[PDB]
Amino acid sequence: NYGINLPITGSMDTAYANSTQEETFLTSTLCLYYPTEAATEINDNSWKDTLSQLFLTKGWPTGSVYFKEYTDIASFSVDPQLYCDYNVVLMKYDATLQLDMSELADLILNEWLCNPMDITLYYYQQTDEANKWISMGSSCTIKVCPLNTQTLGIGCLTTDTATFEEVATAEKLVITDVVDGVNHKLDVTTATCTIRNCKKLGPRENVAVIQVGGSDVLDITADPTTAPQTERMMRINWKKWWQVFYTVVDYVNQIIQAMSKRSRSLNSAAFY
Amino acid sequence: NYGINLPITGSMDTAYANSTQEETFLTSTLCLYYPTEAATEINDNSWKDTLSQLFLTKGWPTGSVYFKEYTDIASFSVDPQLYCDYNVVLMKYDATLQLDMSELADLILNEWLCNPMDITLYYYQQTDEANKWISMGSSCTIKVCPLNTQTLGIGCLTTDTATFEEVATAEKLVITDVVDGVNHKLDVTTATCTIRNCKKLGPRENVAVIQVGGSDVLDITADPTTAPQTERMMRINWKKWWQVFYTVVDYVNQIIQAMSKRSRSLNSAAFYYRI
Amino acid sequence: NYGINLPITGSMDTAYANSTQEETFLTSTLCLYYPTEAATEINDNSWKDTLSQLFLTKGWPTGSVYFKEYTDIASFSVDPQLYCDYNVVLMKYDATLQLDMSELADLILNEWLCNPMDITLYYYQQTDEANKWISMGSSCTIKVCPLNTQTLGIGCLTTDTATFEEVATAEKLVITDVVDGVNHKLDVTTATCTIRNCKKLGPRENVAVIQVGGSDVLDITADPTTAPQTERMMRINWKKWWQVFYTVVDYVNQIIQAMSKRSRSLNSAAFYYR
Amino acid sequence: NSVTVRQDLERQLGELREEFNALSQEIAMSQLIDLALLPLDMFSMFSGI
Amino acid sequence: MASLIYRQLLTNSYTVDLSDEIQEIGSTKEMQYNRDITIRFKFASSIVKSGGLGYKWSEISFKPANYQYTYTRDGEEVTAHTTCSVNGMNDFNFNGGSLPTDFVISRYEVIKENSYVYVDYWDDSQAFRNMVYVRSLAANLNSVICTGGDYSFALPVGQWPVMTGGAVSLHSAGVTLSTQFTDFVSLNSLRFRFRLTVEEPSFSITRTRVSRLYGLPAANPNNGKEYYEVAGRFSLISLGELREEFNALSQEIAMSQLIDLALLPLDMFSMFSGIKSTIDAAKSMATSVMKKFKKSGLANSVSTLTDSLSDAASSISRGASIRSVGSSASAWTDVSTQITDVSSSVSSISTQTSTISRRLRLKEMATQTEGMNFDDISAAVLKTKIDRSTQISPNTLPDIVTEASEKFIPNRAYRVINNDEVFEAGTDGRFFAYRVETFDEIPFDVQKFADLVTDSPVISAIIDFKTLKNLNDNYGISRQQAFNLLRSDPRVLREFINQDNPIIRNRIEQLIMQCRL
Amino acid sequence: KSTIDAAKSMATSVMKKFKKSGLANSVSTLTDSLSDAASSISRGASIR
Amino acid sequence: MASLIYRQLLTNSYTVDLSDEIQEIGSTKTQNVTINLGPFAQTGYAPVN
Repeated sequence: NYGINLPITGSMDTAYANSTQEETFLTSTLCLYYPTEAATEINDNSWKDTLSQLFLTKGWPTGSVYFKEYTDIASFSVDPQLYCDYNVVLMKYDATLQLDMSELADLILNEWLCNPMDITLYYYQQTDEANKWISMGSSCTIKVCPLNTQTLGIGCLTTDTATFEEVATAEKLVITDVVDGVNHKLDVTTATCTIRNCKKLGPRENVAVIQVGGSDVLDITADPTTAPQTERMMRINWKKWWQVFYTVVDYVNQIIQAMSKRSRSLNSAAFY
Repeated sequence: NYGINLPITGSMDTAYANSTQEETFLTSTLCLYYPTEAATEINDNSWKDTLSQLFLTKGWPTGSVYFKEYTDIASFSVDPQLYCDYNVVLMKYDATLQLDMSELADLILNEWLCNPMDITLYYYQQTDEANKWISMGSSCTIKVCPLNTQTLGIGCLTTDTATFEEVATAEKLVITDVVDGVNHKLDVTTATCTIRNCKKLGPRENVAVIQVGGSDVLDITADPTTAPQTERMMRINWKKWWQVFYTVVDYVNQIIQAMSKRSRSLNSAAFYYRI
Repeated sequence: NYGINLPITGSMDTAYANSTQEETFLTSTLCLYYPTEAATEINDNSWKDTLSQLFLTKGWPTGSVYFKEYTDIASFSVDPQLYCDYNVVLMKYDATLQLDMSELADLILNEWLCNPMDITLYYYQQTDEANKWISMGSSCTIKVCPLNTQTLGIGCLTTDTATFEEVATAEKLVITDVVDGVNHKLDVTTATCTIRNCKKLGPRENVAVIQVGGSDVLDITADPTTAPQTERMMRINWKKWWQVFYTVVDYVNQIIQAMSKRSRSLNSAAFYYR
Repeated sequence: NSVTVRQDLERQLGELREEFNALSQEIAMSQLIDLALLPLDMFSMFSGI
Repeated sequence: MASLIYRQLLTNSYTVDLSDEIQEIGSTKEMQYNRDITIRFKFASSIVKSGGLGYKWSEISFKPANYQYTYTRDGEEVTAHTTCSVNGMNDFNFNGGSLPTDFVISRYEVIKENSYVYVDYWDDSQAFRNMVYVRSLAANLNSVICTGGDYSFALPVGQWPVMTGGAVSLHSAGVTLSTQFTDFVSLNSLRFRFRLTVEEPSFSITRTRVSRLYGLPAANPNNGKEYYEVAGRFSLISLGELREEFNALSQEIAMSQLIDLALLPLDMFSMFSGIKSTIDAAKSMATSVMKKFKKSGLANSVSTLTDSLSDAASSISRGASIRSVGSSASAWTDVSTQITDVSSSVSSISTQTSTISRRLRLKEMATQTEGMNFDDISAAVLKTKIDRSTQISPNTLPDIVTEASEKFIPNRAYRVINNDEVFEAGTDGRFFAYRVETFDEIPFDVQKFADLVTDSPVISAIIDFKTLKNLNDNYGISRQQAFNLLRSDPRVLREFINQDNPIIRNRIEQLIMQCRL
Repeated sequence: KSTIDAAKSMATSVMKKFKKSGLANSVSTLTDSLSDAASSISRGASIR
Repeated sequence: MASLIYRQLLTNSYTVDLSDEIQEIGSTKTQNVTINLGPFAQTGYAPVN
């Protein structure tokens, strides 16, 4: 764009250009993410097809809607590539996996920027409430050792990782947070994990995590002070999976309207 | 047919017509719904009586308060004919029954305009975000088959229900929702179930579902976009049942004030019909 | 304002702000892509290191330059997760692999927008000279069947793929082009391949495919009418690999200057790209 | 079970409307008027489409 | 007048389809002569048993049957051949059960009131062979009752069920055309079809559950008769190159007599009156004449202007850049002003004028204007010659009519008055500016022109400048008259040509000579 | 009322009656008497 | 008013034919239509002896 230098005009012409949903029906793609269990319960070889014809009703041309199958919250969390313009991901309340779910939401619902970290040669530090370490893979196990202003351990010996502080034991997606403004020698299991240094920010004008199950929320926040509740964070009452999908279809536009179209670029949110 | 088509000319006379609780104490009835377990834990042959004398304190004449025993959320959900002017129903968080509870709340807390459906002879469709199919009974099992504009199945053969899509497996209360504006051949187990076509609307100026336990986040909408939190949806922290009732009594007016029984009455509970 | 279009005042103040290379030396990363054979011929355990010190000369701080090893044009054309701000990829003329190379160039040198395709349920069609089907993977084998306005084959039976028309036999990267405005039932070997529907456009303000050997020729037009020659398409005379790298280093800025940031990425564009 | 039904064509038909409206907000003025001084009869209307 | 007839057609084209669609379903998969007639015919049946034990029949159906005979008519022995077939038969069945020993008829045909019997007829006299052009035919025939005989179903064991009864009467209904093709030659015929009325007795199948049914079953429809007979009487009433003749035939059309016949709404019913044909020609032909129009010059063109408005009034947000010689965009003026899609040879103005003529001109007509409109001079030409030819046959009437439109009065111009200023778009070439009164010429304008054309009434300048100025000088031309001679008034024009006879009689005539096609 | 494809084929029959009556032919005559006037030649069974 | 109605007719007579031609060919052609019976068994005794 090269432009942002010159304001924009504020005159109230006052002419709303009508519809909005009639541009998105024609030009955008809708990608539905669900868990295996969801589809297994449906037990039809043509469910993706039936729903698609039903999607014409709500106004989405045949070749428009795509159906992606994550089989777990952890895998759907490791190697991320939102495929379509609009992504609405269905998540089933599994109470033991809550934080797994929180860490995954925090990634889709938000806009991320990521540079690479070399745990080997360089001990790092986070800068602000927006600098976090997002690591993900087969088995992510992160141990940390805070450094005083001398490159010396504080409660640890930068030499023996048996004195480090473990902050993640074999997760599939992890957003680690350390006391801001302190250097740390890091010890990740890079064999099965990848850890990258991300700065947060923009949010996502796409992800509309629809939650099935429970009650209760989650506060993506890392702090204790704030709790943000966004429109791209919806909830549905579980009955049967066929019902869930019927509702998602019967209210596609409502769900789409709670998102937008800016923000799609390269799939994999971590930015190297 | 007196009503509107006129305008009530405001004017801020600002005259205050004091109290309001003094008319409700004299002229209304309060019906408390609880589960069996609630009463069983109380273990007294005179608990209904003791609480009643205690209710005089809060201002409800002897013959005023009634105590109805649902033994389960499923049966209560079928037989909910609300007997009194003001109904405050006590619900105990059972985590496996949450949707059973949601479907029951959706029925009491709201209003519901329903017509009978003949699953046997005709291909039906819901019209707006307010047209839902509320079915209830012994064992409600609903299978559905969407029709294209030809009366032909879409992912199903209107001839063999083994190709239908099951959306309810033996529930006691079910509010079914299908993609709006599409005809469906329905296959309910009418032997043990009754399915009726309802149009929603007026919240209820009575029931005050008071929730015992959990941590609650009640999502009572069919959609994903909205979440409505009303005053007639209260929550109490579980200790013992005697305590729950003491609180309900100690705050009867506060609870009643969050309802207001003028729009009530109706003439029996739930449904409606205007067949 | 940054999520909308803003157009600039045209007054000739006329004051060029000097250097330009002195912001890129400080703030940008340089990623060099080469083939295995390249490094094998060099035979040193410290070549990446030696070149790095040499890179300080041209003005790139120690932790700045990265060295990525593709071992073939086919694999490289696969996991093209260009890692750094500036990417200069070294390609060694292999005459049998020309189109493999062309298809890979077409991908790096250009700005691509893709969506996923479900070959199973929906027969597709390309819209303009910019709608192409880019498929890539282990073994990409694509057979096609053009549909008349009835969903019926034209020279094929939408039922038996033995009548389809094969347009790719086991490639690692393929940019398929069909007669615009015609529906096609597609039959890819999705087991080993992935086919996606891409719209082209912007070009890349990064890569700089530097070609070793031949007497070179790259075609990036699918058509016959046009032939585009861009600055991000350079050529070097093959002597020894050490020489190639020396030159790449001795002329880093010249090569970088022929690219430049990443308009689509930079910050002031995160909306319409990034 | 085939005999019955109760609704069809509307959904696509009620739908359609919401677009007609928006599509109107652009019609010129002068260009319109004129095309109301031309006996757009039978043969005319079902020409394109 | 022509205004209607022409437009009237393109208006009623939608019909073309419906009709068109008939002949398909129905399509595959002078001199008078008389003669009482005697039609003798018979039915045939096909009876097929199922296999197995022999208690079941699979099919009992009607089959075409031939009959030949001779009869006397006017002292001559006539040899006749007939073929009888049925249509619209009804499928009945009888299921005695699924056991191998249960009597069953899977399908048996019955003709009822929704069925027809057809009898094709040919005989060896000369009037019959000379029937190849047929302008009209009616039959007055006696009815005949066809009754079913018995048919026994011989079961392997026991008592035999017997189908008995059934009857229908045959009534002559509708008369057409037809022809029989055998191994080598053809037998022309206008086979009549008999409508049926059920009669007594009803039919039943003894030993079963089938009684009191009305209609004639296929089991034994001839009831042992050698033939059925229907006799009566029938009456019959009987009767590139083209162009070169039309032209010559024009060189004679009067003048005054013509004009007039352009002040008479010669619409549909009128034009296809005079034609005298064999059958539903002029009919489906007045429809075919249509099915030609909606596929020619006049057609599409008009279909274009129409859009060029919609599209330019619908676009606007994205109105075609085009260009417009005049106040503003408006198909008529501008769309021609810009899409000067052809090229080279002379001066500016003329080119637009021209291209603005094309649309404006011919085109205008099929909508709204005054006085004798060119075409109304054309129609006159047509309804004329297409009468001084006498022809019948289909393949002619269409096209030729159409083609008349596209190629009649090759050129021609128009004018628009406004404040005593005759603006004349001399199509192809020319253009002048008047001062209405004192026939004078001042700088013409592409501008003043623009609008005043776009939305106001136009006039099909019968006589134009050239003829006019020459006329005004060697005569007089009262202010009164003149003012009419512009609106192209019928009267005032008719006068001169009818009265005076000078010039006027060339400007007119010449036009006739021009609608030569 | 009634009209089982009556007033229909009947609005058509009402037609199939017209084109076979006074108003019909007559109008069909004047029409010719013009054509035949200008065009062919005036059938001069005496004419003023 | 009457002007139309009257004239309107003689104008639309050409149609008389097309239609006329249907009921003939239409009836001259025609489909074979079905009998819907079989509500119950035909059932009888099935052997003489």
